Amino acid sequence: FLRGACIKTGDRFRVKIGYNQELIAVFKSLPSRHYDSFTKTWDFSMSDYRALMKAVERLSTVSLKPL
Repeated sequence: FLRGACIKTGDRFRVKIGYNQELIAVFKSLPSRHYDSFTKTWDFSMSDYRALMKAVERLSTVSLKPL
């Protein structure tokens, strides 16, 4: 099951799938974190990449494709 949201962009719209509680907790632990409230997307410095991937490997409810 997935919960997501439609995001209006002019006369088009995007469909964005939401995060979960665990993941957001990881996100807020990272010093370079940025949330885009328009796109509903989190981004980070590459300086936080290894830390993110390391925290997520410990979460049984999240799996992320490495860049």
